[PDB]
Amino acid sequence: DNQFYSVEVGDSTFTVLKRYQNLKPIGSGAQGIVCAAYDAVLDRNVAIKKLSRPFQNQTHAKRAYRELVLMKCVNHKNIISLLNVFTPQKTLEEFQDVYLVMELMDANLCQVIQMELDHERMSYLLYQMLCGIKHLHSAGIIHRDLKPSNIVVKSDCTLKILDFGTPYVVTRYYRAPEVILGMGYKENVDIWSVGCIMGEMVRHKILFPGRDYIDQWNKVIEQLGTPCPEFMKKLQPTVRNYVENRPKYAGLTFPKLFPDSLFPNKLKASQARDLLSKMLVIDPAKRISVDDALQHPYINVWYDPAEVEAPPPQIYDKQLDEREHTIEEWKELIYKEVMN
Amino acid sequence: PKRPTTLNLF
Repeated sequence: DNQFYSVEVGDSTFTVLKRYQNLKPIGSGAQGIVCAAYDAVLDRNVAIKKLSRPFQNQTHAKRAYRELVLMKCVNHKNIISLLNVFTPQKTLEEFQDVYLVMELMDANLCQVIQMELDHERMSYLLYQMLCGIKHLHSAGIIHRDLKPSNIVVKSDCTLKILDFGTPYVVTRYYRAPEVILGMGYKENVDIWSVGCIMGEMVRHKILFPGRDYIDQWNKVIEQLGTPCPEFMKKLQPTVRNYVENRPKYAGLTFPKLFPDSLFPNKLKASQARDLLSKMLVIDPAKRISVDDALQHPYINVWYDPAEVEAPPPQIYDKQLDEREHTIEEWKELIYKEVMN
Repeated sequence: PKRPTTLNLF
């Protein structure tokens, strides 16, 4: 319709603003279908996600609304943003399709990780990660599912996070101990994940690969050592029964886990290793915080007040998580967000 | 130091 034109993408019809051209599918749901596209107004490459059946049921509708509000809580260059949101329908009554537009990045971290990186690129990428994470946390959003496949980059060495919790890597490998043992978590749950990613950048191998959670825990203790009693006390009896009765591991020292041979200054190597020893800590009570990681010498070189201390436009209200509405009620809420 | 401006994705 006038401002819109249609493109057949497989069995799906994309009806989009004429500013978006050169569409081609790069992902499919499940949750929706994604096309790479050229935005002629911004002269930039974008990703366009068409939500799959957002109004099929209350679950789909709530999820759609939640994604929209989460995106409005964030405004930071190290996090994927919502450049635009539109529907080709002209009234609430016929409102049916929701299109989300975000930045098109070049690739995820999976392959970048497997290649040799100088300390500058390593620390700068991690700095950007920590900036995005801090912004998320300030916005009342703890990711919990950070991994190479949901962190994306461009050839200019810029980095953005998406998925507030191809190639494809299962989460799990990167999930914090408190998560896999079901202990509950706080902000620094995301630091463990950063630690796993940093450790993998350093040796181009997954630190803690397990067929399942149980085997995961084993790889963790084999390398880092059995946690203290005061930690195992925080465990639910069933989990404690298993964990407390494994063979006892002293853990390998960090110089042994990440020797100099894996690094290119001998100073920078010792600093990276010190940071790793503070992130890869089983007990969240003893794990380094985001603010402290940012201030760490390995990271602080890149410090910029505007990038670290930038407050989010909104704080996510967790009350939404328990709220329920009929389909039509969710739909009106979503229509309002879209038309705004 | 100045920030990296290139990243080789291969």
